[PDB]
Amino acid sequence: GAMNSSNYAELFNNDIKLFVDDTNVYRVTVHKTFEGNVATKAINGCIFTLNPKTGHLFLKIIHTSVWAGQKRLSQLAKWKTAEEVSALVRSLPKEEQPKQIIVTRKAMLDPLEVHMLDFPNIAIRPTELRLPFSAAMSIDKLSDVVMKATEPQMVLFNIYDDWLDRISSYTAFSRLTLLLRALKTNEESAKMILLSDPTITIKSYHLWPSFTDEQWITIESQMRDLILTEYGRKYNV
Amino acid sequence: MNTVPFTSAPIEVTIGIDQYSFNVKENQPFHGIKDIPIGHVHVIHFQHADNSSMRYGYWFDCRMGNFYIQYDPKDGLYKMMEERDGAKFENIVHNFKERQMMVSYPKIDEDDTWYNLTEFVQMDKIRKIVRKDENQFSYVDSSMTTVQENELSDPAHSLNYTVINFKSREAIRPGHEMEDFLDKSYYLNTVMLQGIFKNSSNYFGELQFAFLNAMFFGNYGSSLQWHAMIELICSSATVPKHMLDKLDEILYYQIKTLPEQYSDILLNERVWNICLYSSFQKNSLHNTEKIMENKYPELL
Ligand SMILES: CCNS(=O)(=O)Cc1ccc(F)cc1
Ligand SMILES: CCNS(=O)(=O)Cc1ccc(F)cc1
Repeated sequence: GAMNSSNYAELFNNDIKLFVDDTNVYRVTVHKTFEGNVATKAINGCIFTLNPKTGHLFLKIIHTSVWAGQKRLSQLAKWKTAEEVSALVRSLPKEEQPKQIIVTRKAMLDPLEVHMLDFPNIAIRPTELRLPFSAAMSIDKLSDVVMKATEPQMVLFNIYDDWLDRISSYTAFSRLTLLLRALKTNEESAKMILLSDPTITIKSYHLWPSFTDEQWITIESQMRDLILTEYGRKYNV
Repeated sequence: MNTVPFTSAPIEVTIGIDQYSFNVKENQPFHGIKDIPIGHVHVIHFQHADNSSMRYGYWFDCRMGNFYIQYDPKDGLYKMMEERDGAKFENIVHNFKERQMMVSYPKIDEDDTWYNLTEFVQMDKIRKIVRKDENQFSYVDSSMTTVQENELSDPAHSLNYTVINFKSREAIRPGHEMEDFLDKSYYLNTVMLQGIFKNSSNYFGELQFAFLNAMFFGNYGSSLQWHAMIELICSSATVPKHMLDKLDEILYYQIKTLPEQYSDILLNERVWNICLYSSFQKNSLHNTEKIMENKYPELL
């Protein structure tokens, strides 16, 4: 059934699984028209499909042309997500196909189940975890590839950089979710933490800075402070 | 007007005949039911006084044979049987009528209720859902499971209702996933009406047969089937106008006949609220919506 704090280590076992987050698929700016009405303008989006054990990220870029002439876009976006995830699964060799797909929002369950009828043995699961994957577009290299896209495109990344050489998947996921939670709660501050220091480069082939083990401890502490702080500035505590 | 003669009534029992019912005391001189209208299927059903568990009964059509009830003390139930000797049977019956040992099917002349509940129900079609090929009548009880229930255990004792499953390859054309799930017209009109059922008379008949088994026996799988068949029509944007008009009449008489005190268990809140207020056909069931709103506004 649902994925929560109790069965949390299941994410790091040897059964292939993917999280799917659809938050950033349909993105708009809201603006005034010449007549003083309100209209939306779509901007490019992305499906965030992540293997939490290996860090492999399948970033399917959703170009605004997919919305042209379509109605009820927020509903369509869920079905388009499910269509693209199904197409990704079919494209993978059998031994790489997931045994479970965990959707971050329960409204993805029926669209994905329907698109995966041909795969009765792949479990489609919700989660009670409040995961911060919406903040993926605060990672500069991911935002850049999405905004520059002129056509539908899939781009592959490892969201853990080389961290798995030194830490376990559990610890790598914990770091990722801490970074993304910080970026979601106060993007400007989080990005200042990550990059204020101009002596730590981000490698061309990486997403995050090249911190030593000790520097990661300081970084992680600084992100925890930020999250608690903002939780202060928010609730006045 | 036909008759169903009883050898006797050895155990106290409430006997239903269609929408009517009456109590018979242990060893009371009861010898059956006369004046049964020809032209419709009928159901004769039983609930024992000592064990209200297991309502059970028999669907039959007197045009197909001479049928009588005799209690079996070994299996502990009232059994329907066919007598093949037409003359012995006419004789036992005329005798019981002369002794006035029978209840009369108590139909009011103005009243079309049973016709309206059984318009597309016939004995031959009933046997395609409930199987015992050696008898012309069909036994149903409260506990019998449906073929679909058995997929999610005795096959011979099952109601073969056509499996309806909205998240199934049968319901969903490859490449039309969103379209077919949000608008079930292709599943309704092509798969079910043109392919399996063959016409709306057959679809309406299974829908009606499902309701009556739910109402008379508390058969849970039949209730599921009735609601699934309603939901499949209501969730289709393209339905022939005559089917919508007939469905409104069918459901109206079903809601009208339902015991007020069984609405809680026999009516699915989600399906009815979806069908009456959210579906493509939210505005096409005027008679059903009016009776539901005036009789069961709590559910909604
Ligand atoms: C008891 C056996 N009799 S019988 O064989 O003539 C069939 C029959 C039985 C009971 C009836 F009320 C009517 C017909
Ligand atoms: C595919 C099976 N169709 S059917 O025509 O037997 C449905 C039906 C069943 C029972 C009835 F009393 C009337 C109709």
